[PDB]
Amino acid sequence: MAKSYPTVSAEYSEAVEKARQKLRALIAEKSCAPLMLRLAWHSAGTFDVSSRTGGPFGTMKNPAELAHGANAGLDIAVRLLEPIKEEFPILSYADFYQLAGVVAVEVTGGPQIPFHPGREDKPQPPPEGRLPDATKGSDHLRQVFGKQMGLSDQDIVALSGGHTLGRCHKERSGFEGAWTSNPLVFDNSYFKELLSGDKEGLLQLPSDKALLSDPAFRPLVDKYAADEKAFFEDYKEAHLKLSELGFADA
Ligand code: HEM
Ligand code: NA
Repeated sequence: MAKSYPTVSAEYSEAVEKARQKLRALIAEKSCAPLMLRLAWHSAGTFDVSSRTGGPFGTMKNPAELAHGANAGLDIAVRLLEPIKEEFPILSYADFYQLAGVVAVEVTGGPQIPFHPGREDKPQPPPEGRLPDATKGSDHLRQVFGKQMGLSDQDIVALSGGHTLGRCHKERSGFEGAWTSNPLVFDNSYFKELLSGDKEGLLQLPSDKALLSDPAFRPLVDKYAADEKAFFEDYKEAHLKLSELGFADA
């Protein structure tokens, strides 16, 4: 009961649904779901509960947030979606980019994540530097996901499984390569590749590897590697919370 969702007009709700359908077509047709998940996650993951700044409030449209080092390449995502956004002026960018993240998981075979409309577009981006550093470990993950975002250790491990989609690019993050052999399929392969150790053709970041040595994260890796259904359930709950940080709080 931690949420009290706002009431939106019937027209707002109709625009959400029509935009959802257009996003499902575009994201599938252009094979860009991993980029769109990263767009939604980088939009939301800047929330800091202590100041209630950041979070999924549309600020990735702002060129100054697009210029953050961690957001290299997301300008492509923003531009690819703008022709659809122009057809739905009633929608906030905040809702629109979180809807894109939800659709990205759906169209790649993942769980159906609930979506509640009504986020406001806020004028100021968060400061740069809130998002997790791929070179750091478990203490840093708990500081970012836990002390800033308010998310649980389970959420950290489940959300790291978003790396079942897509890849790193040398000109964006500077890392290069995919975590899985099927980077357009949302499944639990990420955790299986982590457990098997490194292999030719695939990438693991130090932040991925921190999940394996931590005594609280590791049992969750084990669980998700063995049980895709449990991974999908926990991923769904964690993505929902992430997509609503700072939004509709009771
Ligand atoms: C746990 C800490 C995390 C770190 C350190 C991290 C870091 C990174 C880095 C360095 C890249 C490469 C970007 C590029 O070069 O294009 C990346 C890509 C990606 N990240 Fe994360 N990430 C984390 C968590 C997450 C979460 C929570 C999600 C969503 C649930 C996510 C989804 C993705 C996806 C889908 C890609 C591929 C993007 C593409 O293929 O264009 N990651 N991440
Ligand atoms: Na995959």
